[PDB]
Amino acid sequence: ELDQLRQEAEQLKNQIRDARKACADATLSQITNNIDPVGRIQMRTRRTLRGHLAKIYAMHWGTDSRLLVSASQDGKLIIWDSYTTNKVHAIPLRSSWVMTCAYAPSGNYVACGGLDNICSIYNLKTREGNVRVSRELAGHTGYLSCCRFLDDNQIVTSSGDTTCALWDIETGQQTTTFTGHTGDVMSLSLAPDTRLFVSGACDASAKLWDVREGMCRQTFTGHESDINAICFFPNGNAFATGSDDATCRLFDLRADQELMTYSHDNIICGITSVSFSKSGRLLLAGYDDFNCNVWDALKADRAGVLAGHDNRVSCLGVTDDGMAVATGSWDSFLKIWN
Amino acid sequence: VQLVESGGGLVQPGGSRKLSCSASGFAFSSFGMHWVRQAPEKGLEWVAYISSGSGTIYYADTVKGRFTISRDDPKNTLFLQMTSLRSEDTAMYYCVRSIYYYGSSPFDFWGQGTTLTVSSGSDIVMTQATSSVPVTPGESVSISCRSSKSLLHSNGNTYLYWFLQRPGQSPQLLIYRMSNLASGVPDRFSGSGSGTAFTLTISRLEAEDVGVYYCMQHLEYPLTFGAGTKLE
Amino acid sequence: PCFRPTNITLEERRLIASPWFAASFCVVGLASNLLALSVLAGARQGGSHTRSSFLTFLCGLVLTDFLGLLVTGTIVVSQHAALFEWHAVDPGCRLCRFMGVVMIFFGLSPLLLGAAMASERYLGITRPFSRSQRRAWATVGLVWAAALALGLLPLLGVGRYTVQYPGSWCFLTLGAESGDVAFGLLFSMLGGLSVGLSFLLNTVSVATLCHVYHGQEAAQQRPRDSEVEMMAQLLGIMVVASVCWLPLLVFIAQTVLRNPPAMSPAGQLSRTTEKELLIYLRVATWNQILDPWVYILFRRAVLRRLQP
Amino acid sequence: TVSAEDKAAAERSKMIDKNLREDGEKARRTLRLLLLGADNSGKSTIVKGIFETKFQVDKVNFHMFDVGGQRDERRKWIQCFNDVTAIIFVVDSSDYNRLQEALNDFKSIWNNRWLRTISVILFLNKQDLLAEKVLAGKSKIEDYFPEFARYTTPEDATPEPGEDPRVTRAKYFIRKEFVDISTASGDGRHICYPHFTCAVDTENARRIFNDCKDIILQMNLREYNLV
Amino acid sequence: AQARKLVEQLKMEANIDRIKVSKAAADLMAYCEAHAKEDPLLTPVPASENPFRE
Ligand SMILES: O=C(O)CCC/C=C\C[C@@H]1[C@@H](/C=C/[C@@H](O)COc2ccc(I)cc2)[C@H]2CC[C@@H]1O2
Ligand SMILES: CC(C)CCC[C@@H](C)[C@H]1CC[C@H]2[C@@H]3CC=C4C[C@@H](O)CC[C@]4(C)[C@H]3CC[C@]12C
Ligand SMILES: CC(C)CCC[C@@H](C)[C@H]1CC[C@H]2[C@@H]3CC=C4C[C@@H](O)CC[C@]4(C)[C@H]3CC[C@]12C
Ligand SMILES: CC(C)CCC[C@@H](C)[C@H]1CC[C@H]2[C@@H]3CC=C4C[C@@H](O)CC[C@]4(C)[C@H]3CC[C@]12C
Ligand SMILES: CC(C)CCC[C@@H](C)[C@H]1CC[C@H]2[C@@H]3CC=C4C[C@@H](O)CC[C@]4(C)[C@H]3CC[C@]12C
Repeated sequence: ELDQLRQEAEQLKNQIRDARKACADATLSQITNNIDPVGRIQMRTRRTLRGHLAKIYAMHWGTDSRLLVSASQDGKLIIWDSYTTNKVHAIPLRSSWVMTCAYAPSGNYVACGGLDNICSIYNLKTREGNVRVSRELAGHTGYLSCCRFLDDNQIVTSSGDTTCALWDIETGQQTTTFTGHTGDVMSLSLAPDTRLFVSGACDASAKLWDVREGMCRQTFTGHESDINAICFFPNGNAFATGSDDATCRLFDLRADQELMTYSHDNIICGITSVSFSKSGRLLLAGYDDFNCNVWDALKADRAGVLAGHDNRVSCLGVTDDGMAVATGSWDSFLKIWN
Repeated sequence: VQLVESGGGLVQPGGSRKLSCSASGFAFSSFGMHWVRQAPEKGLEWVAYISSGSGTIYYADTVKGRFTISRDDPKNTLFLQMTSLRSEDTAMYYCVRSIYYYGSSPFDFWGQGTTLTVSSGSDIVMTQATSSVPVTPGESVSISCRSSKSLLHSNGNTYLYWFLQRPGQSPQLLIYRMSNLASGVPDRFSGSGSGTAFTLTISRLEAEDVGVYYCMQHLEYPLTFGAGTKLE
Repeated sequence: PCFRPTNITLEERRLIASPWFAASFCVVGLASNLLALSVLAGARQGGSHTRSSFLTFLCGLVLTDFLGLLVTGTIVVSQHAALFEWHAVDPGCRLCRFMGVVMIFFGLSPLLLGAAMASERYLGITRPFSRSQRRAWATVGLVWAAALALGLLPLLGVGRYTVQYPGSWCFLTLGAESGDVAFGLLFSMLGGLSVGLSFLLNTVSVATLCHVYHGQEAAQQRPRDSEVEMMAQLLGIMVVASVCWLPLLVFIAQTVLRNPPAMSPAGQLSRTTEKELLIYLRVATWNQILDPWVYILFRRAVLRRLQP
Repeated sequence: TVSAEDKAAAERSKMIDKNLREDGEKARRTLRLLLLGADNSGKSTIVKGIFETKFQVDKVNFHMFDVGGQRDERRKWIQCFNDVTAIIFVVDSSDYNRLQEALNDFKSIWNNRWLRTISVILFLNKQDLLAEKVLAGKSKIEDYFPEFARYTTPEDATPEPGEDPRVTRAKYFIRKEFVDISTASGDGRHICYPHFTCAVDTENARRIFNDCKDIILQMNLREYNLV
Repeated sequence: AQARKLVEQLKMEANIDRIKVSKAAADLMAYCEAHAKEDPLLTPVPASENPFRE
């Protein structure tokens, strides 16, 4: 019966809320009030990477911490040489509309995708020395928003059809399909162990999914608007989510309840991308205000402003060694802050 | 991948000749070309190099104003014009394709070699002391190559290339940059160095793994090859 | 050579040669150019420079006018106030040559910049289906280089710089000397070509815009607004250029071609000619004062930003 | 200094820059339009997931992008089309019941923050069906739009060559509704060119060409005059 | 009509074990303190050690 199902769902939600309230023994702010805050973290544009002739929509840092990708609206996926700013490669995309760009952990393949609903994996280490579409995964009914390389052969992708798909590059088939989201999924990050991943949806909900089990484990709410980006903590027991409300949030997996919130009351623009430092002390995030704020994850206090761009900021990322904070903006220029 | 060189033959002293080299199976226009000269008795010796797009052209100090290198991307061909050939020019010419970028493998492939017979300062002095190191299959062997200059730029990259030329075959790249192994070669080969002396170590030998080992530097032109060590 | 005496009189000292003209003009020009620079700062900071070539040209013109007014006003005011003199502290007439070059440069750069802006406006209206911010700076540099080269030409033996009445400035000599005639004709022809090209291009732009406006909108999709405001701007520019610049140039030409020669064999000009030259230069000086007023300040948005 | 490999990498980067600039110059001439409408409208049959169509008129090339399948809320993917030259909107003017839904959709697409600088083209479609329906008189617009009862055609407007008074009144009422929704916001940099087209009309792409020319001219004048 | 799947998922989610917030906060503080020394961004490294230094 529909009424019985609704009553059961309401009872389960009430029980979950009561358990979360009971588990809220203390608060992160009170505990961290005894620690010494960092003072006025300032950064400068060490290297500026240009060449793109249209807006930049995505970026990924290579495992080597020296090469990074950038996808534009002009159907160009450029692999740079940040240490020297040389353009290592420039792949002309089949479709000019690309919304994501992922670099393989081994530096062998690069994944791109946008409104085409097709994830194109290009192989870089070709015998002929050229770059070509290694594979083209299809099956999503909506635009592909976020995608990451789980492994050299397994790739997990998120689309606008409210579902996520773990494919197989060798077989080009949907190994697993995860559904349940009531809105478009726009965020996806891979955990350090590459076993669990959190995806945010337009319904202001972040769902944790297991690569093997492939079943939802926890659902985190609290945001008043759509979620645009999510990133894991370096430890792996917590993550952060950014929405259009102009305030970031930090949740803990084990606690299952919201831990921290980050806002200043002087910021009204939405968050486009967030990232974590090597030690996880920082909460670098972007805004439509043409700047990035160095949010303090453990103190929820602003440190500095990387005001260098002229337009919106789309992508933000931090190298594995925590030595580069390269970001990208719609001005068609990347910038490496340090 | 395929590089076929032709045009060689018998040329009298003081004459002119043209050597053609056709490339197929890969983007020729995106790969720079090198002409490697191997004497009947001496080892490999760089002659000329042309970069992608013909923007940069380099010639060996031995041949100046005589050897011209050109490339035709639409025809995917490489032409080497030699004028006023002398006795010393008698040697075998090989085409080598190299692509320069971060993580690349220069001198990945070599040509089959075309013969040519003629009737009748401030350069690295890399020397290979080893001349003959007979061994037995199943054992481990070591080859040492020394350089007169520190082949370690400030960037932290050691510009060394170890090549192997088995009998009846053209030279094949084994190791590039002294650290990364070539593509398709077995993992037995291991390169090590300290900035002045470099060593190749093979844990297990094999019938196919036999020939002449050459050490070359790419720190700065002109390229200089080692004396060459032959196993047995 | 170079320095030459003069017989200024007290009546004309207090009537026509008084320093009040130069001081007031310099102050007004500096204030107007400061307002223009203040507006341009915010305009550039905004980032709305898709067709940034026009804004780059405008910034170049404003900066050129500001620096020229500052330098020449400083020199002239200092000379008039008896802070120094040409014979006393300038045996090295090089100072006069510097003044002549910095006069030609700042009097020829604005015209060429205006012509470039006129071409930009013509292409952006009559052919709206065409087209970096670096080519604009390159063109500005090229125009400045051409002006500087023309100004330096007399140094390497084409023209000649000489003191002019009432002794507070030196400027290209007018006389029968073949090199002087060549330099005068070249200056006049460059000025005339620049102003005429600007006039023709602005006329075509105004005609096309008026045709668009009066062209039946049927439902008047939107109020003409811009299409008339721009028109007005263009019209003003024409006048504020031609009336301000055409007289002096023409005079120069006549003086270098009017037989018998204006300058005496000893090199002394008739008093009437000197007075006319001074008056024409004074009236032409207002082009640089009014350029910021007619290019930025008169704009409705600029005025609103300038309101309390 | 830079080793030989570094110099070769720099040369490769310069070549890549040259190729990119050539491609950009080649691709900058064309103009990108975003085709929007409902299922009832005649989106596809206007000019003689993604579905892009290219057509050239007067030596000017237009790429019309017809993103489809992402119904409901257009957010999270309209951000891509924040630089297009115009949103070709198509609405079936014959259906009175669906007119209010079309007006709501136009309101949503007109006040969107990321589209606060692009001008739509309304392309009131299916003229013949509306004319036949109004001539028949079986369906009354006043049922769903009571204001139309008190509405009279403007006296200064230009009547069609042979349009009847009732058809003209209905057409002008629809156009006025859409234009009024257009002018409630966006004082500058916003226009709602309301062309009125029939099911078959060869002189259709010409309207898009003219309106794109007007949009470009207006933005150029705005840039010239604002500073 | 598919309403049982949501109830089952909610029950499965509610069947997990949750630790106190204080424990998570303490773990996060300990990890941050331990890894602070290994954060070049937190502590500006000398220009010699910065590859992007120019
Ligand atoms: O004894 C005097 O009363 C001035 C006599 C004329 C000499 C110079 C003109 C200057 C004026 C400013 C000039 C600049 O704005 C440059 O203006 C040019 C105009 C025409 C030419 I030909 C070249 C330059 C203003 C400020 C200082 C001077 O009074
Ligand atoms: C309001 C703006 C446009 C005017 C700027 C220029 C004005 C201030 C200039 C132009 C002509 C000048 C006058 C010219 C001549 C004389 C005669 C003598 O008595 C000295 C001052 C006096 C009376 C000057 C005062 C300043 C003056 C009026
Ligand atoms: C940009 C603005 C300030 C204009 C500056 C123009 C400069 C380059 C001009 C102004 C005065 C000029 C100098 C005037 C006189 C002489 C003396 C001559 O024997 C050699 C050239 C020399 C030394 C000129 C060199 C160029 C010069 C310095
Ligand atoms: C007057 C009627 C009959 C004709 C209207 C159409 C054409 C011929 C009109 C419309 C706008 C007009 C121009 C408007 C302004 C000027 C500036 C003036 O200093 C010279 C004439 C000039 C350049 C006009 C030339 C004629 C013109 C192009
Ligand atoms: C709109 C443009 C024309 C600017 C406004 C008019 C300008 C050119 C006017 C305003 C005041 C004028 C000056 C007022 C008085 C004199 C004294 C007279 O013995 C010679 C001319 C001279 C020096 C005038 C030259 C022209 C002048 C500077």
